[PDB]
Amino acid sequence: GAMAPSYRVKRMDIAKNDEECVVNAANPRGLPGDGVCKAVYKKWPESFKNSATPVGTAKTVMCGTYPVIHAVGPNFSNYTESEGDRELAAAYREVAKEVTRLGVNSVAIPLLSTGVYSGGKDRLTQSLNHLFTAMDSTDADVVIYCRDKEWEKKISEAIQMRT
Ligand SMILES: [Cl-]
Ligand SMILES: [Cl-]
Ligand SMILES: [Cl-]
Repeated sequence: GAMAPSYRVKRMDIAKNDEECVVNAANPRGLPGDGVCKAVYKKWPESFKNSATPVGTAKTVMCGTYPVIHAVGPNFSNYTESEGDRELAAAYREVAKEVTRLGVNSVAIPLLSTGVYSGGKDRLTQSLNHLFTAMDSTDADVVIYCRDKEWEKKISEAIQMRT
């Protein structure tokens, strides 16, 4: 575990993280995809061997000894708000189980379902609150990765608010 488990946010490519493992915002078919998933494919292509997994689940594949946790958030284009919210919560619960099983002291994590799976809606608060619900009981240092300057400020404020 980390000595004083923390949350932090950084505005940079998650493929350049400084943590002991990475969460990929994956598609269910294990395809290279785009956004986070394509950066993750370029950096850790060996981790896409048998990475296909259903919506609401996470599947870990090693790249060398570096764990890539493929977490499949719902595409809100296809899911109802209600079912999508349930599957987004579930994907983060499965990430917490994997992070725990792996025994890592730190994890790099993107906000699931906030990009091309957002169904055109701002889901910063929805996705971050599900991330907190899952990860609060883990003792890994969590480093959240984003690309937008205004998102960085809002994520930082939400972390600081809980103290
Ligand atoms: Cl960068
Ligand atoms: Cl997404
Ligand atoms: Cl972002």
